Amino acid sequence: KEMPQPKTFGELKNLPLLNTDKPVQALMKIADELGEIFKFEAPGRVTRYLSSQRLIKEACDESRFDKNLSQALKFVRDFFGDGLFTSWTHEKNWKKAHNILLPSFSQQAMKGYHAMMVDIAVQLVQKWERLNADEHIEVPEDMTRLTLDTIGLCGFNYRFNSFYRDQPHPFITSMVRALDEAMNKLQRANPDDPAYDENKRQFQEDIKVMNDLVDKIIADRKASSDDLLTHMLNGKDPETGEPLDDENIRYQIITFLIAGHETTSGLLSFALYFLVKNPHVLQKAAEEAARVLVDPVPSYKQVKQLKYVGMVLNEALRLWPTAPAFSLYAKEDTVLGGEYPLEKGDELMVLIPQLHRDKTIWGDDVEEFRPERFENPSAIPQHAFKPFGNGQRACIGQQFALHEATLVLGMMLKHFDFEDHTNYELDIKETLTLKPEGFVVKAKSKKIPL
Ligand code: HEM
Ligand SMILES: COc1ccc2nc(SCc3ncc(C)c(OC)c3C)[nH]c2c1
Repeated sequence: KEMPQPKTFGELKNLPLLNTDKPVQALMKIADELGEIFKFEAPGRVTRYLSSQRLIKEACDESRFDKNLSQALKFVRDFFGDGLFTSWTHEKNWKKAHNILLPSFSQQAMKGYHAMMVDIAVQLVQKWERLNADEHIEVPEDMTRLTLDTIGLCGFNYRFNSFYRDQPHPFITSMVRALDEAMNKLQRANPDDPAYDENKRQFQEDIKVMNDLVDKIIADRKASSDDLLTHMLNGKDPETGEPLDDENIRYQIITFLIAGHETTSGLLSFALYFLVKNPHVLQKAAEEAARVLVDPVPSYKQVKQLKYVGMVLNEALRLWPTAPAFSLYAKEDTVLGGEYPLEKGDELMVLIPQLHRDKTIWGDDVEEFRPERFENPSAIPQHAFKPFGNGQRACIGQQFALHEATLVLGMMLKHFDFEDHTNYELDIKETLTLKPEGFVVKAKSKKIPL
């Protein structure tokens, strides 16, 4: 078969389709129109967007495809370097860092982050307890305060003190600007037009703000633990026998500060969004929180007891996976789905929100928010639900994000009643990652001591 392709713009081919503030949502609409696979061409570049579990299960075969750096990721390497997220699988620094840092996400490590997660979660509950009547909550803004602080504290013993700030923290402002610019770059026909001279200048200055903070974390540690930073500076890879060098460690820190919070903020924001729009689901989740979380602060074992809350989060990730795409390349010539020949090196994009809407897997009601879908996660076929990516290049922090989200959402649901007082219309902001923009609620305290 010859694969479908969306509308073209003469010599720019499909490039102008990306000239939009919401390019993943645009791609999703193209998928609904064209089906499980389409070609996307730009001047000098081609990739193939996959949306069906039928093809994606083959894309996920690590003997045939490896992680690719999409254009997006190539632009973000400018500050992420050969950190775990933007390193090729075959770069020496990938497996070394993987091996050195995986022990920071062991069960014992997770247990040892619990207390610090609680520290930040108590700060969020308190801010909300302390609002006056009729004040409201800027949801994704507060979720970012919580998630950035949580990775700062758990990972690096560093306090961003975001709940002591009325604006976003400076690190968040430059992060968002840098991600925005990477996203806007995707559509640029002539990236070296001098019209983009200012864009590049703002980009470097934002890279600088982020690296200045990295330098401080490193200085604090040299001046003061058993956390992610301890492993970065001290662990040896059992294979090579070598530790990470200084340059790579700096890339790891920036990588973990961003990947370690942005997408978790998004998940909590989408999860609160879907709860307030599904009052019976909210009540069922609130019932579990009350039942389970009997003590003044949650225990580790208690968070693991929050099954329905877990289900809520996975259902939020099904509809709006907050890192919505990952990319693969063909390790050798190969045929996808018995119908689409690929040559070695050809690129694929997995369009995760469309995968998550495959009616052959999920049934006809794919737009409904139904956490019950996840009542037995075993039931889900392989490669049908991939919000944390694939194989050895899957999310290292999956358990950390989920533990944090589950803890926080559990506390919110124990401690407050929520009101969607504006009848908020979902508006999804893209910064490569996804998050609701302008989402606000009011929270009425249930006056349960903390
Ligand atoms: C809901 C929250 C999260 C989502 C949806 C998410 C998603 C993802 C995805 C889709 C990938 C694979 C990317 C690719 O194939 O190009 C990935 C990788 C990664 N994630 Fe996460 N992530 C989340 C939370 C976190 C957290 C909390 C951390 C850190 C504690 C983190 C650290 C990383 C790292 C370092 C990688 C690269 C791993 C490797 O290739 O060795 N993630 N993530
Ligand atoms: C058209 O090209 C695109 C567009 C949007 C995209 N969004 C993505 S999601 C890429 C991504 N995944 C996971 C994490 C943890 C992460 O850290 C901030 C990022 C930037 N890739 C894209 C590629």
